[PDB]
Amino acid sequence: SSVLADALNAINNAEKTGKRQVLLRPSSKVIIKFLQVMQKHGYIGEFEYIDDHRSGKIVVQLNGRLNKCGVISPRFNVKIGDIEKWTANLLPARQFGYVILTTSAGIMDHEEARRKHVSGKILGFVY
Amino acid sequence: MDFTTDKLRSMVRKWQTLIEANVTVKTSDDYVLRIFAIAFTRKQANQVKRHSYAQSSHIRAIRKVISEILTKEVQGSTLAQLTSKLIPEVINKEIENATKDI
Amino acid sequence: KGISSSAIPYSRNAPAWFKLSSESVIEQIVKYARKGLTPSQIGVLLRDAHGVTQARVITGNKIMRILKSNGLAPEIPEDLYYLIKKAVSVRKHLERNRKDKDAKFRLILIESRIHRLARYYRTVAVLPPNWKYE
RNA sequence: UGGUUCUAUUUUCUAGGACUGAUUAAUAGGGACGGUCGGGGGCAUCAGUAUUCAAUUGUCAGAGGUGAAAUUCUUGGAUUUAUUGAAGACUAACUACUGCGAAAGCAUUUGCCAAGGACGUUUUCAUUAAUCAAGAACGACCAUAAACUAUGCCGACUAGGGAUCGGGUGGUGUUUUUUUAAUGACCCACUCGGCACCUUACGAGAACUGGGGGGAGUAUGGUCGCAAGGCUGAAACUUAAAGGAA
Repeated sequence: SSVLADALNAINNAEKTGKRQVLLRPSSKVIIKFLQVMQKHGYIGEFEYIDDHRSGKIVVQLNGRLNKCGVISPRFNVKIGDIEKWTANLLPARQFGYVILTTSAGIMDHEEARRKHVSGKILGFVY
Repeated sequence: MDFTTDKLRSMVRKWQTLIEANVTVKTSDDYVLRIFAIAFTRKQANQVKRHSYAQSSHIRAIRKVISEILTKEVQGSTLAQLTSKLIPEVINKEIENATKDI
Repeated sequence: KGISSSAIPYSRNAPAWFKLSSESVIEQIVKYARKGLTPSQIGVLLRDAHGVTQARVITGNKIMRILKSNGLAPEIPEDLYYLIKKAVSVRKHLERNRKDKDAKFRLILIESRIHRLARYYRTVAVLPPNWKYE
């Protein structure tokens, strides 16, 4: 499996089982930015990067507000004009959740990406 | 010499191991004897697990010392000396004392 | 599959009781290698008796780099060499007695494992291409 | 390894020159080491008592076998008993919701040959990795059985609980014991890995080949079949003997 996918799988089903903390290993910059944007929108609480010298561990604390993480496995390019279409086709509803993209300006959600007018490849979603 | 069958059927119980050995030894006369041995793995007092099995290397080591010390009890006996030795069951006490280390 | 490996400490320093020299360790390393031990054996002897924890920490670099920079390079990597000699030991067992179908099966497994990392080492070109396992 | 020449006391010490230059170290993977572990395999060896057969006694009329019998053996002594030999198998009880093996499978001892797993590791290499269509390995003589009542909700999934097998660490009591080597057994806690068992919480879990259409019945002016009569002999013959029936 991937390295973002099993971290998001742990952070998904741990919250489904109703835990208040996940430990996810290993940890990359893209995982830090994904948890960064989802705590910017308020889906997880704090999280902490314990640096062992191998790859890093994250302890996320998460309350109740998430209900699905994911990754879109072909990292196809989206456009600023088709951000609205891709959110319509993969989100649950109209203003429900965020598609998260790797852009020129880094990892951002879809509405921040179209706010500062930059497209990029898709990464994953959260709602 | 031979046991009755009811004695060793009365000795065999499950949840233990029987270590049995045999050696073909020539005495201080020129009688050659096939002499056997049976032993059953006890459980200690305060043992709470129900098994008391030997770990089969303890079986090989116990069977080794059984063979060595009873082939030391023969060759160091004649037939009359060996018979007077195994009437009061004292080769069994030699095996027990030599094997309680294992 | 079991989890039984070694747990490298978080420290990357000499342990502050290691009063030996960073060069006398290298001299002991090349002495043991020239008297003929594989690098894993150098590491375990150095760890057990002359208490360097690990020599990538205490010396500069790892000990196969120390041996290659001091002139004691291996003909073939240690993994491939040990798997090669295990495969040829099983092959001589099989020529001795030819009803050991289980040992034939383990020879197929060992030969597959030979080809895997021989392919890896060949594409890295540690060892030259056109290398065959005889 | 070779060669040139510079300083002060017959031999002391000296200076120079020609044959490397990115990270970790995955509760990913491999390899080494260590004490081990197992009814894993191969070869050799050893033993056991049955069975079958044979030899020798002892004694005499039956012995098998069956629901009863019978084929069979038997006064040229069967069966039973005792001593001994030979053969081919097999490894009883110990034997387990235990172990090992990739599966089929594997149970006597001892030795050799290689192998394997788990654990321990402040050893080593450094991405060498995961899945499977294809393909490969294992699976003229003496003649043989397999299934046959069964079960369960699946996975990418949380925690446990008791018991057990292999390793390790710690404790500090009893069996052990001593100046010959090392080495146990049990109790307890922790921990890793297994064969199972008893529970829990939470998820879309979608996108050796050939097949008609439910279960239980009912009817049939259709089609294809099979089937009745009536004493036999005995019909062209009112017909014998004998038999049947009552």
